[PDB]
Amino acid sequence: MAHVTLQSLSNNDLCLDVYGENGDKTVAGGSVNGWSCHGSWNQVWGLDKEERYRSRVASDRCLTVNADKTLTVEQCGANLAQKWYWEGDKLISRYVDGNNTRYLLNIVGGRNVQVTPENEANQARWKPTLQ
Amino acid sequence: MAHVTLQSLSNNDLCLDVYGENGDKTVAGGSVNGWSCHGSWNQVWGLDKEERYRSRVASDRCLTVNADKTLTVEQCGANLAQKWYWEGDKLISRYVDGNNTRYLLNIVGGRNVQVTPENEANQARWKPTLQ
Amino acid sequence: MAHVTLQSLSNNDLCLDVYGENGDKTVAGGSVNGWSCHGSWNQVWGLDKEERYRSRVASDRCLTVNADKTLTVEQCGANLAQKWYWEGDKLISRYVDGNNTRYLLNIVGGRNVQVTPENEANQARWKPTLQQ
Amino acid sequence: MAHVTLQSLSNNDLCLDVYGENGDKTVAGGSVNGWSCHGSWNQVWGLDKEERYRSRVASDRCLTVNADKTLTVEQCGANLAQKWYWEGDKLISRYVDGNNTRYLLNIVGGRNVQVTPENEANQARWKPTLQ
Amino acid sequence: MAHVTLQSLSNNDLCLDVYGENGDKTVAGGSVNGWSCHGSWNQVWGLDKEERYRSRVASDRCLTVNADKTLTVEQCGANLAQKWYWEGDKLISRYVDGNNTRYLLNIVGGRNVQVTPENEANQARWKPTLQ
Amino acid sequence: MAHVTLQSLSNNDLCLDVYGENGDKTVAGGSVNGWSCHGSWNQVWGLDKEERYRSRVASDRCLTVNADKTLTVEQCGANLAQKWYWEGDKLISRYVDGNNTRYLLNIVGGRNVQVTPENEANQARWKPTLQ
Amino acid sequence: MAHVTLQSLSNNDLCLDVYGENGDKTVAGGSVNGWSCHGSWNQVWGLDKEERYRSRVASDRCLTVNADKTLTVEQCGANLAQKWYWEGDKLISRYVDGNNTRYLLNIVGGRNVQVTPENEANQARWKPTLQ
Repeated sequence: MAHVTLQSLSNNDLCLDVYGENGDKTVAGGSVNGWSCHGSWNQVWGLDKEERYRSRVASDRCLTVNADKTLTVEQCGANLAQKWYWEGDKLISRYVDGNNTRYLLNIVGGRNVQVTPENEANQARWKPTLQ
Repeated sequence: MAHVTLQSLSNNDLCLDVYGENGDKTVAGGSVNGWSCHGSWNQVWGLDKEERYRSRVASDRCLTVNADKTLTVEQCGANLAQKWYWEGDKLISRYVDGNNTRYLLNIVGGRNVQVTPENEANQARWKPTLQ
Repeated sequence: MAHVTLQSLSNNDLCLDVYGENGDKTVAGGSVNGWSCHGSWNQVWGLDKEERYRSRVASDRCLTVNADKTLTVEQCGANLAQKWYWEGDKLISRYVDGNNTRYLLNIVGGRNVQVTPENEANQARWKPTLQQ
Repeated sequence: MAHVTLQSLSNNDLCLDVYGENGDKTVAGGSVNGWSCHGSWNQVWGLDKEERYRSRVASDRCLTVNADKTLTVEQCGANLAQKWYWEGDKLISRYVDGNNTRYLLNIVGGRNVQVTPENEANQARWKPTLQ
Repeated sequence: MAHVTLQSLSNNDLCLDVYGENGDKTVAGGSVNGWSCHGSWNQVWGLDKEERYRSRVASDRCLTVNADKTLTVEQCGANLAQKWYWEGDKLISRYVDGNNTRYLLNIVGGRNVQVTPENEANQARWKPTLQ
Repeated sequence: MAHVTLQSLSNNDLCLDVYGENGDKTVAGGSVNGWSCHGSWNQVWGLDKEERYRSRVASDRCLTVNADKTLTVEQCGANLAQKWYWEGDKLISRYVDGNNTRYLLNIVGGRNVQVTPENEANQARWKPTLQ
Repeated sequence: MAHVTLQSLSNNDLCLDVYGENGDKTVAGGSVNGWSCHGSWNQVWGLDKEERYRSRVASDRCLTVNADKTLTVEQCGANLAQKWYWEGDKLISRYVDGNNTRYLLNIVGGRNVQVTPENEANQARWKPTLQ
């Protein structure tokens, strides 16, 4: 499995980053957001066979769309909220809800990263860069 | 023959699942519906040379369209009600009748999966996922 | 030569079947029509190098378009009435007449199978199915 | 050579046949026309490297266009009247004359085989059939 | 170098032929025209690396367009009047008239062969035929 | 990493050149512009795996887009202002402003080289030329 | 590097030729124009890795577009006036000026060869001919 950083092409310096909770980057449920690119383990990801982006912070930590559209790392499972696919420079969630929309990895406000409905996603360009 | 789970792309966690009958998942005539994905034997399927989806629950259990459009596993024979083919993420039965329509594998409410006329099949996206 | 059943995709369970004459499935001139699929010898066919569909019921029994468009098995010869080719799931006869049309293998009601002018052949999907 | 019968696809049973003349089928200048297919040597042909159809009745007997569109077998030479090429199921002569047309092997009426101007050749389908 | 005859497809029996001068086919400046095909050396040609058609009559005898558009065999040189190329069954000279006219090998009457402006080359089909 | 000069195809003799500061071509912050091509160290560049153009003048000197679109060499980092990619003879910056504008390496008068919005870039052809 | 003559396809016998100055074909600044083709060293050329056409008359002599659009041989350098590329039978200079046009190697009357704006280049067909 190929390990990558996920760098925004919509901001001159922002990578997808596991913040964690209270200093601990390895915890299940740890927050994921944007940070300046440095390429440490908490900015490294790998796309597995089940379309999940696994973080290098620890075993069994997958990138997860939450109900309020924020991102965390969680135990890896079958839910579409953990499945991701690329179309060009767009990184798209398989998450479904009642809105009839695809949700895209997106910077919404300043440097805050979440998923955003396709028709609203103004800063949604990304590049997977081999580590 | 590749063994797959049949996971919905229209529901965040539903796989095609042999419920069985009377607690026994191996029984001829057992019911098929949807369930949280766990990838056990009663959620593993293989498409054979005759376009039948064989369940891994036991020998000679093929996914079958019933007269009322519910699904079961039955002994494998020649009927078109046991034949399936893919078009993109749609899984289509070869079953024919007088209603000028193709029937698609479709979630019809809750954890219930049946086949539904094409023009009405709104929860009908699937991904055959190798195991 | 691949041995196949010829199964309908226009009927939930129908295979091209040599009925024969008076119980004998092997006779020249025997009727061919539809039946539930079972894969026994009178439902097995082979497409030969002359584009004929040879039946397994006996030597020298080829699927034949008759003048009235019904199907029988007959001694194998050169006639276009015995020549068949595929386009997708359509099985087409090389038979010619004065009506400017191709004739397709077609279910014409119940278990009756005949050939039908292309533009009117509405139950005419088939799958040559490798014998199991 | 690939030895073939030349069977019509415009008639339920007609092959290109050396009739001959005097009952002798080997004679130069012998007539060629249509007959029910039987694959004896007077219906077997081989296309040589100079695009001539050589009959198996005897040595040096090529299929030849005459100016009145009738067909014979004649000694083999360089004339375009003896050169043939395929376009799909059409068998076309290289013969030229003042009528600015390509001539196609064709059943003119009944069982009468000649060559015919392309725009008039309505029974001109053939299958070169391996012996 | 493939030795060929150059047979017309516009005439039922005509090959490009070195007439010579007074019975001698090998003479420099010898006339070139058409004849019935027999494939002797004065009808055999080979296309060389400089796009010249060399006659098999004798060494250093190239098919040459003259200013008056007649054909001869001459010593081999660099002039475009000795260069030839095929487009389909057309055999085209690289000769420049200053007109932007392409001159095609063409039968101009009886057994006379010359090159002719493309727009009016009415008998200019050829087949290079392996010997 | 292949080492190249970046020679303009929009000016008869201009190469991308580190001017440096006070004759010192090695300084961080040194200006980059155009000069006649000579291929000394301050005209040699290498594209690295992070898509940065590293100058040969000294270690850790990457070609950098500034906020006013002028070019310098700076310490190498992760910022898009230092990332470049080719499309034919165009060398495109990943630098982001608000406008969705792509900025191209472009001559903007005399020997002045900067990045210019794609629609305006009239002298933006370049050839990466092996040393 | 393949040694070629550059022969016109727009004139029946013209090759690109180093005239030199005063009988010396070797001198820097020597004139280049058209001549009957003979393939001596002053008509032999080689396209190098920098897209320069080097002449065989002497070392370090490249075909050079001058400001007045005449051609000479000069010491080999980086200028686009010495760079050449092929598009079909067109030999195109990389020379740029005020006019937004490509300049093509072109016969401009008699044996005068120059570069001409593409739109007006009507004797500009060439064949690089292996020696």
